[PDB]
Amino acid sequence: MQNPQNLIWIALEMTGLDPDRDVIIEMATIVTDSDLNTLAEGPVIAIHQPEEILAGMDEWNTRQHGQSGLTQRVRESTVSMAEAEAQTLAFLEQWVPKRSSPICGNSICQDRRFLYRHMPRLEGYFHYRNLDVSTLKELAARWAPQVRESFKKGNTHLALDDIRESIAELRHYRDHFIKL
Amino acid sequence: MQNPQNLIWIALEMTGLDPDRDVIIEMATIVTDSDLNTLAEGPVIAIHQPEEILAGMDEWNTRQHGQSGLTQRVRESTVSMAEAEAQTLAFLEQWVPKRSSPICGNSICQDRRFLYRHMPRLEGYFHYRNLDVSTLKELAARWAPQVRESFKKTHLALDDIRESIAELRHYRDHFIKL
Ligand SMILES: [Mn+2]
Ligand SMILES: [Mn+2]
Repeated sequence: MQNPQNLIWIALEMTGLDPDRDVIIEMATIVTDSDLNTLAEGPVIAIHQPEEILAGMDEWNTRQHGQSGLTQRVRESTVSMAEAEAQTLAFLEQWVPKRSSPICGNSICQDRRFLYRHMPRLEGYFHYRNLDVSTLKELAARWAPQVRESFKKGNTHLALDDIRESIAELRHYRDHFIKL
Repeated sequence: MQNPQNLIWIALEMTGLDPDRDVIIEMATIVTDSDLNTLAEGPVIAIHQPEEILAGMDEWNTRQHGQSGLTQRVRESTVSMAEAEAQTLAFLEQWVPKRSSPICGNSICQDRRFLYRHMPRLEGYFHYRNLDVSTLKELAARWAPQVRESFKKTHLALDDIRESIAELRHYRDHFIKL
């Protein structure tokens, strides 16, 4: 079912924003076709981390991951960083060839930095380009502000809804900002 | 002549693809207004590096920076990474206030990562947004292949940035609905 024009959408949670200090603790993927129709929803994986890494989180991250239950999911998880990378790759290979899809979503430069450091095989599976919806948001803010303000950002508390809202944002810009 | 809506376009050359293990060897900038009209071209700067760093480049970078003349320019340069950062900031400060402009160009996540490691004062001068022309390039390839062929695309740094601006102008005129 591989297709070189299918898009890989990703969402990550981390202990913090610095790849040298921090690690990935949750990952999720969705594969769409070129026209943003969902083909398959990938595994949502809580990645195990030892207690000292969990205690090393700052105040905002200890509170947010604690209150969301992710911290307890991470503590209980029996899936290592490398195993989660392999689990995600096994899913994506059924749908997208290697080096075909850019990383798609929002704030994905930060995602690429974390994948490069902690999941280099998955990072290398993407095309080197980023498909970041926020480029369209920035251009719309300048050239068509009404399109940016008419986007209704739904709930993104959980990982698949988070990705789906990024797909919906791009879909919004295709319907109202892109000439076709 | 500062304007918070002006755009900083940047293009770097590096010794390799790893922002943490490799280094910057060339930089250039151009400032446009928010409607992509060029206001000023910044300095094009070859950044000195020790010979072992040049000798250590992989096969692709050894050939490409060799035949472009950059390898010789890096050897002959007396401008350090920090001096090149300061020269570029002195140009940009005349045109854009701090934190106002996104980083603008093709696949500029790569450039921002190198700046963050090697020229953090300059990296910090940008807004946190990335304006990535190659996001539109990929979208146009899949949704409007005719628009990607309409644009005819340069080893000189300022030519490279001019072509990134012209590529965005092409999408604004033939891909985006205003
Ligand atoms: Mn924002
Ligand atoms: Mn091209």
